[PDB]
Amino acid sequence: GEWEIIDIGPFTQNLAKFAVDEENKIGQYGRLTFNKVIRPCMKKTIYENEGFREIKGYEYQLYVYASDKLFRADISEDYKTRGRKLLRFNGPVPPP
Repeated sequence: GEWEIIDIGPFTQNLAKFAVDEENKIGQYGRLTFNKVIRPCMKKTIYENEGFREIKGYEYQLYVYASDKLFRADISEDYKTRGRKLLRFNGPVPPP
């Protein structure tokens, strides 16, 4: 329910590589290789209680160049398990 912009350093690079790896498993456009993550990187924090504040998890929304094409990837991350899932991977999209 709450959003912020985060940096595009190693953490974000790694998330984008995760997205590329997960997309390559479903392979609905051949096999891709990670080039770069670009700004902006959005991080949504999902809370138990619009009001109350235990964090349930997150979503990251990234712009990722892979095999020279620009994609929008959304990744969920569960707060308790720390487990991540590729939610969607759409593109080519225009540059933000």
